[PDB]
Amino acid sequence: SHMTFVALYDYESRTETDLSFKKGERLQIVNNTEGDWWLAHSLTTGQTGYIPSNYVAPSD
Amino acid sequence: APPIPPPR
Repeated sequence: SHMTFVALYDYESRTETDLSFKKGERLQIVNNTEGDWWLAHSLTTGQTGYIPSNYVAPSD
Repeated sequence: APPIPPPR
């Protein structure tokens, strides 16, 4: 079970409830990793929103 | 960068 991920690519929000993030940011799961859109909190920027699961990998 | 998954 993984709850901390690292952005592989820059992501710009496409709807307001998305989280924008830059490559290399650490992103903390708020609830769970079910489905394709995960509610996450950036440990870099402090912002919270949905992230696309294919843009991140476990912080290894 | 890949296309997004199916949107909410």
